[PDB]
Amino acid sequence: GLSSEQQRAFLAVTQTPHPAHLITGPAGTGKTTLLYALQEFYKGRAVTLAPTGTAALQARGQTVHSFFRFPARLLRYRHPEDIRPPGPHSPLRKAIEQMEVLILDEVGMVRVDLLEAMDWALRKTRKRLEEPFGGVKVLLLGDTRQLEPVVPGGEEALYIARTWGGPFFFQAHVWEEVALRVHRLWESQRQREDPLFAELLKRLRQGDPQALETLNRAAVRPDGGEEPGTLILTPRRKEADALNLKRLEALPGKPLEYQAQVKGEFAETDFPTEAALTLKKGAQVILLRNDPLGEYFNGDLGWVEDLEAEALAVRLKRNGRRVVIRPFVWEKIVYTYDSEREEIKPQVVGTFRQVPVRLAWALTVHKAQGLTLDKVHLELGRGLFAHGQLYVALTRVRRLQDLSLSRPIAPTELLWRPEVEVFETRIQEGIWQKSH
DNA sequence: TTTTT
Ligand SMILES: Nc1ncnc2c1ncn2[C@@H]1O[C@H](COP(=O)(O)OP(=O)(O)O)[C@@H](O)[C@H]1O
Ligand code: VO4
Ligand SMILES: [Mg+2]
Repeated sequence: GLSSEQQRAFLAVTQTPHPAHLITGPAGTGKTTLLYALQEFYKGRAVTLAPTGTAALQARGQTVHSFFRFPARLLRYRHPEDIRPPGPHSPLRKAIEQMEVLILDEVGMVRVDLLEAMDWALRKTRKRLEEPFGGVKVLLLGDTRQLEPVVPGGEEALYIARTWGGPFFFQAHVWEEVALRVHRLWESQRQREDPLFAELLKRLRQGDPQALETLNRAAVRPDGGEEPGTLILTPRRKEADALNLKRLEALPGKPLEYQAQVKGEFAETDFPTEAALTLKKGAQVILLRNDPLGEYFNGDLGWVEDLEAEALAVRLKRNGRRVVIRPFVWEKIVYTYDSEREEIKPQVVGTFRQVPVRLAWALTVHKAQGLTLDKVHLELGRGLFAHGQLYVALTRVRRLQDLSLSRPIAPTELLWRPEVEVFETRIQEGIWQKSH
């Protein structure tokens, strides 16, 4: 059963014809758990999406990209080359046409161009350009104090700035057409049996510098990452590799190497996994691509069972089922700027073919947002770089005894986005309306 | 530098 404030948000969302709602609150307040109640109330009529694979599985839906078949690149505003409606007799078109409610968890990580593309895709497929999201009622859930959207730094960043003025979902132009009603949750549920830890996280969210000093004294334990049953989180992918390789070549099985084929321009900075990736039987892994046959998805955690030339078997954590993994192809897209028409054109400059698997004793903080973890050791590596990164790493566990840091954290390490301050200030009035 | 395919 839901809590009291969860039930108020349940009724305030399902008892009103209003088409746009946001349920927001600190990490672990029960937003995705109330999302489960919304899925039972709506079940056939609702589609549930999340921006990342891990969040999508945590919300028991799929990624936004996978549902609308969006390409994994910048979705220019209302651009036909990027937002293509489904076929005349496709299962997607009937899904979009029959759909009545769109639930979107972890909306804080949804970049503005992704949200505007959903708006346009729903309008175009339902043949209602007049109405935002094509008449679909959208239920948004997330926290803007958690991880900001991912914005690579090419002309992709300049376009987003020019078109919307920022990468956040609340900067979409559709909010000039609808008022977003805001429901707020406050009471901790993940940390409900450790109120002092919950109070600490509340103060850390407010930016308290003395809260950070109390955390540095209580939680800095360098060897925390070697205690059993501990998931390690890091800011960067390659820092996770160095940590996973330590636990990997400590396993008894025979190692097998999967060598990627790189074509054209594809820097190893952009590799989703290592070009020389070594696995062992029993290694803990996370899957990086969706199965066309639907047996596994991006974000699936599991353990290697068999290793052969270009095919490995993985036992999944999600359902205890055994799936077979084969190499996928990744495209590397860059954006060039025409001076004459003054437009950006995407272009493929390289490919990367490899088994879609990473070792998963250590993960990036981005792959952890939304998870409730039993034990977390945060390895800071070469520092934090994303707004909301530290706060997400700290709030995955239930009790402070389940958390440890590799080194103390300085106040000057902390990132604050001014657009998030402006947003979270106006939302306490209960409404978000983008003017002009 | 993190994500999506
Ligand atoms: N009303 C509730 N009663 C008991 N446990 C709850 C309740 N709401 C949430 N939880 C638990 O708290 C943990 C984190 O909650 P979650 O739904 O992930 O919150 P959020 O989405 O805000 O992070 C989950 O493991 C869930 O089981
Ligand atoms: O509010 V969270 O589902 O990122 O813990
Ligand atoms: Mg959640």
